[PDB]
Amino acid sequence: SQSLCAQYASYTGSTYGLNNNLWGEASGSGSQCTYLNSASSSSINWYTTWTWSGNANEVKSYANSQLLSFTKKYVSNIGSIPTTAQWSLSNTGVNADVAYDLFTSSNINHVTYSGDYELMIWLGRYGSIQPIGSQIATATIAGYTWEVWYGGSSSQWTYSYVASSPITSFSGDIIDFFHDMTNNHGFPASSQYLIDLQFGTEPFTGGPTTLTVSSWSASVNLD
Repeated sequence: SQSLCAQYASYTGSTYGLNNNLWGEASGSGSQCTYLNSASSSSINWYTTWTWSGNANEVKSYANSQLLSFTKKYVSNIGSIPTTAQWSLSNTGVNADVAYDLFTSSNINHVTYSGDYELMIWLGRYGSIQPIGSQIATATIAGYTWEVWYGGSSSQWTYSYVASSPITSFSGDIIDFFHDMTNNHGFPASSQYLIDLQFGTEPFTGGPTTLTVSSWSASVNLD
């Protein structure tokens, strides 16, 4: 039932971590704590409460649960990345996304907070915020239709798959998004290690609001 309120307060479980991760706090005024409900080998259940004001265009944080227990492999060598997210947001009158964040790198010892590539999956978008880059496609994946956004620079390309209306109860295989990137956008799966897998929320402004993640899970399975 632990409380993570400091800027970088974290919990390290056997399989999952939880991070308050107020990385952009200097960008505005407010407050945010993240709370472990429970963590097991099967899943993690948590919530985060926040109020942020100022610099409407700057992300203030990315509180997240994180899969700690997986081997870094080339994306081409990953058979499946099954994941589930069951969540709700108590106050929708905010500017925020609710999103998976993944990074890949050719360098297996790359910092895990960025990469050569970034894949985000926005399960929920509140307020007229948009991913990095521009929308370049639409795709049907995991039984839903996504706007496919792409942008960044040479040092990091970000693919964002964006749900129109919130998917508060999600199950899918993240590898299908990688496949989409590989088959349709030339993503170099066989020379990029999956180095990070998180789920959480990027607040811009609004609140108080609470994101409750009653259940989150992921694993990275080899063939």
